[PDB]
Amino acid sequence: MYICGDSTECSNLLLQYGSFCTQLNRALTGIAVEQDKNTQEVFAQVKQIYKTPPIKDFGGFNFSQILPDPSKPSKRSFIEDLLFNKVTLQKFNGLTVLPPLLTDEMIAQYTSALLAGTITSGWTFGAGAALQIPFAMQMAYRFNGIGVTQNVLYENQKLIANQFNSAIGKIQDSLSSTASALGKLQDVVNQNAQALNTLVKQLSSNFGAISSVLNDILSRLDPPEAEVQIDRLITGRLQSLQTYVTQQLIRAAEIRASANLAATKMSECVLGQSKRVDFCGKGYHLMSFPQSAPHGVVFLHVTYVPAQEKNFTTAPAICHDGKAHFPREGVFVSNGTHWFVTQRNFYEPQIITTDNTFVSGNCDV
Amino acid sequence: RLDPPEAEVQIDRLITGRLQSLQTYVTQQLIRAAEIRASANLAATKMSECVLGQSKRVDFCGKGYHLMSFPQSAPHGVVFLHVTYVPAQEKNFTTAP
Amino acid sequence: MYICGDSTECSNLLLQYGSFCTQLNRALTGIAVEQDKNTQEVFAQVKQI
Amino acid sequence: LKSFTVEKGIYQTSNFRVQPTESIVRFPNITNLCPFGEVFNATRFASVYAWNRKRISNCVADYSVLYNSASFSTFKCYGVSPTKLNDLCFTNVYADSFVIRGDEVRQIAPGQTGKIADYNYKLPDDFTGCVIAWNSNNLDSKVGGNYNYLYRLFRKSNLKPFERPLQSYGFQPTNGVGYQPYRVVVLSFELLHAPATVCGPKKSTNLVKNKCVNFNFNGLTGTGVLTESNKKFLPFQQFGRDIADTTDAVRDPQTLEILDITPCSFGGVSVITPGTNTSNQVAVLYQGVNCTEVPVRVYSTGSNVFQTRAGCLIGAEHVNNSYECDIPIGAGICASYQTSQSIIAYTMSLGAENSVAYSNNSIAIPTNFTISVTTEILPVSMTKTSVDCT
Amino acid sequence: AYTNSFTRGVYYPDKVFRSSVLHSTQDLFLPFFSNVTWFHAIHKRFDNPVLPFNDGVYFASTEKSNIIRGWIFGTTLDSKTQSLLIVNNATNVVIKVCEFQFCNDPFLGVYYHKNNKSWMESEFRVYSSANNCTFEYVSQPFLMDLEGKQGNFKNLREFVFKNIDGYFKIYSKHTPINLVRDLPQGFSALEPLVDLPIGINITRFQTLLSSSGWTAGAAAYYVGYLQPRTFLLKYNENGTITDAVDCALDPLSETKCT
Ligand SMILES: *[C@@H]1O[C@H](CO)[C@@H](O[C@@H]2O[C@H](CO)[C@@H](O[C@@H]3O[C@H](CO)[C@@H](O)[C@H](O[C@H]4O[C@H](CO)[C@@H](O)[C@H](O)[C@@H]4O)[C@@H]3O)[C@H](O)[C@H]2NC(C)=O)[C@H](O)[C@H]1NC(C)=O
Ligand SMILES: *[C@@H]1O[C@H](CO)[C@@H](O[C@@H]2O[C@H](CO)[C@@H](O[C@@H]3O[C@H](CO[C@H]4O[C@H](CO)[C@@H](O)[C@H](O)[C@@H]4O)[C@@H](O)[C@H](O)[C@@H]3O)[C@H](O)[C@H]2NC(C)=O)[C@H](O)[C@H]1NC(C)=O
Ligand SMILES: *[C@@H]1O[C@H](CO)[C@@H](O[C@@H]2O[C@H](CO)[C@@H](O[C@@H]3O[C@H](CO[C@H]4O[C@H](CO)[C@@H](O)[C@H](O)[C@@H]4O)[C@@H](O)[C@H](O)[C@@H]3O)[C@H](O)[C@H]2NC(C)=O)[C@H](O)[C@H]1NC(C)=O
Ligand SMILES: *[C@@H]1O[C@H](CO[C@@H]2O[C@@H](C)[C@@H](O)[C@@H](O)[C@@H]2O)[C@@H](O[C@@H]2O[C@H](CO)[C@@H](O[C@@H]3O[C@H](CO)[C@@H](O)[C@H](O)[C@@H]3O)[C@H](O)[C@H]2NC(C)=O)[C@H](O)[C@H]1NC(C)=O
Ligand SMILES: *[C@@H]1O[C@H](CO)[C@@H](O[C@@H]2O[C@H](CO)[C@@H](O[C@@H]3O[C@H](CO)[C@@H](O)[C@H](O)[C@@H]3O)[C@H](O)[C@H]2NC(C)=O)[C@H](O)[C@H]1NC(C)=O
Ligand SMILES: *[C@@H]1O[C@H](CO[C@@H]2O[C@@H](C)[C@@H](O)[C@@H](O)[C@@H]2O)[C@@H](O[C@@H]2O[C@H](CO)[C@@H](O)[C@H](O)[C@H]2NC(C)=O)[C@H](O)[C@H]1NC(C)=O
Ligand SMILES: *[C@@H]1O[C@H](CO)[C@@H](O[C@@H]2O[C@H](CO)[C@@H](O)[C@H](O)[C@H]2NC(C)=O)[C@H](O)[C@H]1NC(C)=O
Ligand SMILES: *[C@@H]1O[C@H](CO)[C@@H](O[C@@H]2O[C@H](CO)[C@@H](O)[C@H](O)[C@H]2NC(C)=O)[C@H](O)[C@H]1NC(C)=O
Ligand SMILES: *[C@@H]1O[C@H](CO)[C@@H](O[C@@H]2O[C@H](CO)[C@@H](O)[C@H](O)[C@H]2NC(C)=O)[C@H](O)[C@H]1NC(C)=O
Ligand SMILES: *[C@@H]1O[C@H](CO)[C@@H](O)[C@H](O)[C@H]1NC(C)=O
Ligand SMILES: *[C@@H]1O[C@H](CO)[C@@H](O)[C@H](O)[C@H]1NC(C)=O
Ligand SMILES: *[C@@H]1O[C@H](CO)[C@@H](O)[C@H](O)[C@H]1NC(C)=O
Ligand SMILES: *[C@@H]1O[C@H](CO)[C@@H](O)[C@H](O)[C@H]1NC(C)=O
Ligand SMILES: *[C@@H]1O[C@H](CO)[C@@H](O)[C@H](O)[C@H]1NC(C)=O
Ligand SMILES: *[C@@H]1O[C@H](CO)[C@@H](O)[C@H](O)[C@H]1NC(C)=O
Ligand SMILES: *[C@@H]1O[C@H](CO)[C@@H](O)[C@H](O)[C@H]1NC(C)=O
Repeated sequence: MYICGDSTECSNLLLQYGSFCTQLNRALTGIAVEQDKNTQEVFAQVKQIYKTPPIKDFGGFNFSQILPDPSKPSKRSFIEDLLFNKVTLQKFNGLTVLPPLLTDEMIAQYTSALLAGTITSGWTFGAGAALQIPFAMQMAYRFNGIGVTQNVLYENQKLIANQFNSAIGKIQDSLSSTASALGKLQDVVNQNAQALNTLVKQLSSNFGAISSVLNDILSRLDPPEAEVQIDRLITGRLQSLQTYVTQQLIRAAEIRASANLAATKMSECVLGQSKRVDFCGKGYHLMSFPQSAPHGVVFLHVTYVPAQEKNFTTAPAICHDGKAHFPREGVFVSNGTHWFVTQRNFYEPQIITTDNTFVSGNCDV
Repeated sequence: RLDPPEAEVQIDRLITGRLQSLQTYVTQQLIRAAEIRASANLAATKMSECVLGQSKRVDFCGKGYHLMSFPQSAPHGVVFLHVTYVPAQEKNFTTAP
Repeated sequence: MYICGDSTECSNLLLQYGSFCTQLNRALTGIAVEQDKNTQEVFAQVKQI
Repeated sequence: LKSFTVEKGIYQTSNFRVQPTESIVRFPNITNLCPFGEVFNATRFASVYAWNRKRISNCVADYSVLYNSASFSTFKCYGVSPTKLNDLCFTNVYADSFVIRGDEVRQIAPGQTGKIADYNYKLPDDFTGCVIAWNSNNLDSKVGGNYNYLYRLFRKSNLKPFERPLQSYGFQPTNGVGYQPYRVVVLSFELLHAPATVCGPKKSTNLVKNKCVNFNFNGLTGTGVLTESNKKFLPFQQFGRDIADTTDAVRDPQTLEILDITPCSFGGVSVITPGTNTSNQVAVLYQGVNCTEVPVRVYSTGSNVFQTRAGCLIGAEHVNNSYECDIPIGAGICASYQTSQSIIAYTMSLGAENSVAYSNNSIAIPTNFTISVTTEILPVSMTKTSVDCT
Repeated sequence: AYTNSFTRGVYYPDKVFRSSVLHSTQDLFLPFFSNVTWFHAIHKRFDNPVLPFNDGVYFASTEKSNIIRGWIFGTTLDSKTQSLLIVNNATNVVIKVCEFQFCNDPFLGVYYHKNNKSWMESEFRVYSSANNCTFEYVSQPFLMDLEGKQGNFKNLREFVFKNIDGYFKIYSKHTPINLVRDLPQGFSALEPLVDLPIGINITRFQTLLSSSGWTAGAAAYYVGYLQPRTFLLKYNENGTITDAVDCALDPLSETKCT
């Protein structure tokens, strides 16, 4: 249709070139199936569709802005609607767009299931049957993972909850204000639209022929000359199609790389805690919350960042009675007069005792 | 069937067609090779991180908590037998921080 | 400068082929920008010397 | 698929395209007319010796207003035809107006016999003017007979082509058949000799809407559906184009109205089928197509038609429950073979709903484990291949 | 001197209709901020010369009562080659392509209030002599706002004349304004008015209008020359050009066009 739109003579001439049309159609079909595979791999990572209970007693943490809102016809969270609104934006010549297999509502359902599973069962739902656990205890486990004793959270729970809520509010405001955040998705959409537009525009090129209008050529020329001109146009338009399909293949390859990265991020941050530095955000990763965006995903990475560094004087070991005591976990620090043992990520000095240190060797080493 | 002076045109047409076919085939092969090389890099990483050691990354070396993996050779590919630990029977209890 | 280097007649004849060369220039410029993006991503990880 | 057995799934097949139903042509009635009405119709003509020569340019050579006459016996051109003159443009036209003997009508024709012809009107060897025969006895007749149109021109020297008998007392109606005076009119024109400055007429037909038809508007040929549109073309603007520079609106030459152009419906056709062994029953999906056009399971009727956001499905029962996806279709629709047996199309279910018993102080701890050995296959390489290009 | 001329230089590409489309076209345009010659029709001194026609011309004036009646187009202007005559009355124009012989001062010449303080028509030189002709055209007896109603100057008779592949085309638009001083700032597009397949083809043109001691005349008109350039035009909802950009004026405009 694209090369020889409604022209029996042009179709007959094109038949001579063999299976180029079949190859191009097969490549485009492969890309189309690959898109659905990418979305499936990224999002459909939960065996069951979980849902948060009506009572939102999450230890003071407030997930309203990311949880679904049943009032809206599309059960999308506040930030999801923000992203959908922020992302903003040929049928004549055989170009068709096939709808995605997974609709926006169902992708939102998948994201809601992942989020509810996270907040209600930590990382267990990603490794088996979802097991409930109070969110305070879950956060304590996250702190223990990053290396901070859980007493820190259990004693600063109100402050931590307030900080998390303020961070959520700030990210909401930033997304509502600036549109440069979704530049990646906007660029993907713009590139696809530009490629299609160029492909359509190529139909108005002579390629050396008398005219770019097949009907005009046929009407104004006799069988032989019309055949020559139509063959020239066929060559030009087939070159255009091949260029477009090759560009689409390369772009699909890069998009598949991005989708695999997104799936890995989902599995290793949303479904569990990650010790990989700067993979699930900058800082000591605590957790991640997924959100669906048009033709993409957004991760809200919640990380722990030390704030108020203070120096002390430190020593590698201590000499008590000719025996070298080393800290079991932590470091020896002094304010100038006394010596204490403290954990390495939060100043919590404690008296140095036999239960905080293990002995090895003697002083002289 | 043709005098060379005019047969050169037909020969040129055939040469152009076959050269275009070869170029298309080579481009497809290059793209497929890039994809297969990405897959091979992933497979090498999986071998290193699951067979040669225990992986803490979730859902990397199989579903559930990873214990180990065993490699198996297959034509033009590899097969991993990810061994995993999966909790089975859960009981509710009343907890306290 | 490559296809029809400094030739008005050749440029006019090439104009009939559409935006092939514009697409080529766009692709090459994209690659050129991507190189700097790669270097920035690899090295500029800390903004405090 | 080049196979006698096809596996379960959905397969692309021949594209479906709506064929046009009828041809529609629209054009203005008639435009400015060349000075041919006077030469082909008038009261007085020039003298035979003073044969007229008028240069005709900067007009439209409209043969409708000239061919509407019915007195002509045989007005045909050897190399061309009046009917196809509509899209033929001339360089300049010459009109020869004179009154001569009726029997000399053929003497004006090229390649004739008789020295009485070239005495008054020489015959060029490359005359493309089509001969015309018509009656002008009444116009050329006088009560006593007009002898002023004499043929005294008897120059002895040979006559060059366009360098500048009297058997009756005068032009009288009493002359018999074939002898009455006739006005010879020939529209002699030469092409590829002067800059194009004269063009031809047009033809019109009826108007139809809301159907896939082949339209011709002011020489703009195309195919599509013509619809009434709210676009406001400017008083002089004729066509309308989209961002990609493709025709989307057109102003009807006859009626001052704006018509939207929509390409005739088309799209891929997919065949949803279970395994050949399971059954030979299939369903057909017309992608992105209203099934008010599918009649034009290959048959006019669609059995249990089912409109869906991914086109129209034909031959598949619409089940309003939910199950896991078996054969994807699009927009969250999946088809599967179920219970008598038939193909059912439904909305895929993402999985079983679960409500975790989250609470203030409730924790679920496992008391047992299972060892799971799961496979994972990864391509590592593909066959090498070298090619002898030559 | 030629006075400032910011854009005032584009009429319409063609008949197509575009809505909310930024379209770029390479055609004969009057370059933005280019120099356009200025003339003042002095009613002894008389400003009415014969100016070359270098492939398109732009003529802008605020004259009232059709003081500048029409135009003379030709390559010899001596009856040797057919010439075009665009003298127009409020009724209609008498467009005439003939091998017309031209006089030194061939216009009607209603010298009212000039030297007699009365309305009279001294001469009738609009027809010097019709030695031979090839075609004539009379337009519909229209009634345009070309007559004399001073009030506040609102008759900006911007006209664009072109000759391409045997077609003579005239575009224009009546633009009301409020500043009786030099060409005010704004934007307006000149819809086409007439297309003619004359096929005659012009090397020079002249405008149509011993008064020693008489007060200097009060009438001004411009003559600008077109060049081949690329332009970007912003079609609005109605398919009317709200704005335009000259793709070669300066680097910023070049980037906008790109
Ligand atoms: C470096 O860190 C240590 C830890 O604080 C600090 O040494 C002393 O630790 C104790 C508690 O850890 C601090 O609080 C004191 O506790 C004692 C009971 O053990 C109280 O009696 C103290 O009240 C006063 O009386 C003490 C006895 O006379 C004084 O020694 C004390 O300074 C108070 O005036 C008090 O509540 C205590 O403040 C510190 N310091 C002392 C001298 O005890 C050590 O000071 C830190 N070094 C520096 C430079 O800050
Ligand atoms: C969890 O969700 C939100 C995340 O930031 C928390 O912010 C709350 O949202 C609005 C914003 O002020 C306020 O009201 C909440 O939302 C709507 C509309 O609020 C109405 O009342 C507030 C005054 O409180 C008024 O300013 C608004 O204009 C509305 O008239 C309603 O469903 C409730 O009123 C709800 O409280 C809250 O004030 C605001 N609270 C804070 C700390 O920002 C929200 O608090 C969180 N929800 C719970 C139960 O904790
Ligand atoms: C460790 O760093 C954290 C950074 O988030 C600190 O958490 C927040 O830090 C701010 C800055 O001080 C605290 O602001 C408080 O300010 C009050 C004085 O004003 C307060 O009360 C008035 C009403 O009377 C209210 O309008 C203000 O907004 C303040 O809330 C001080 O007395 C407090 O000590 C404190 O500085 C925040 O309270 C604190 N929490 C939150 C949710 O912002 C944290 O304070 C640091 N930890 C320490 C110093 O031990
Ligand atoms: C903590 O780290 C060091 C050491 O401070 C000391 O460390 C132990 C040995 C004990 O003696 C502790 O009791 C004690 O805190 C500090 O390094 C130096 O600190 C000073 C500031 O106090 C830095 O100067 C600051 O920055 C510039 C340059 O001096 C000026 O504006 C001021 O002088 C300002 O005070 C100094 O640059 C720094 N030495 C360096 C960089 O070489 C450290 O500052 C302290 N850190 C804190 C409180 O954050
Ligand atoms: C081409 O030929 C047709 C046939 O005459 C013309 O169509 C119509 O001609 C009449 C003039 O008699 C125009 O007036 C119309 O009168 C009818 C009532 O008979 C009225 O219902 C209409 O609303 C209209 O006033 C009519 O406008 C005209 N229609 C069109 C499309 O033109 C026609 O005028 C001739 N020329 C063209 C450009 O069509
Ligand atoms: C464990 O968890 C839930 C609820 O907790 C129990 O509820 C009683 C049946 C009893 O066992 C109490 O001692 C526990 O507190 C049980 O089933 C869930 O109950 C909640 C509401 O009570 C409901 O929302 C869930 O849908 C139910 N199913 C779930 C969470 O999967 C469950 O039967 C108990 N036993 C096991 C093995 O989980
Ligand atoms: C497919 O076509 C039918 C008919 O065109 C649509 O149903 C409506 O029928 C009325 C008839 O009065 C038409 O005027 C409407 O245009 C039709 N509505 C639409 C949206 O086309 C039917 O809705 C169409 N279905 C889809 C998904 O577009
Ligand atoms: C404008 O006014 C003058 C007054 O004489 C007229 O112009 C000529 O009028 C004669 C008589 O009809 C025509 O033959 C000419 O073609 C007119 N054009 C000239 C002299 O240039 C007439 O009343 C008006 N001009 C018109 C109708 O063209
Ligand atoms: C095209 O121009 C018309 C002008 O009428 C616009 O339609 C509106 O018509 C009302 C009539 O009172 C005017 O008050 C409005 O100013 C017009 N709206 C605008 C935005 O100009 C129409 O919107 C314009 N665009 C179209 C028809 O697509
Ligand atoms: C006008 O010409 C046509 C054909 O030549 C003819 O039918 C008709 O009789 C002529 N009219 C007169 C008055 O001669
Ligand atoms: C028939 O086709 C289905 C497709 O799923 C397959 O499961 C089954 O094994 C096949 N049985 C036979 C005998 O071919
Ligand atoms: C079709 O959907 C409607 C929703 O009201 C339901 O009543 C009906 O049972 C459904 N039909 C089948 C076969 O499920
Ligand atoms: C164009 O107009 C300006 C206005 O003064 C003038 O300075 C300039 O000299 C003119 N261009 C040329 C080549 O004279
Ligand atoms: C007065 O009228 C005549 C013609 O009517 C004209 O030629 C002359 O210029 C006018 N002024 C005079 C005669 O001073
Ligand atoms: C006028 O010019 C044309 C072409 O030059 C010529 O054919 C014609 O005979 C001339 N007519 C008169 C009266 O001079
Ligand atoms: C004007 O004069 C030339 C000389 O040949 C002529 O060929 C050409 O047609 C003319 N330009 C136009 C548009 O006629």
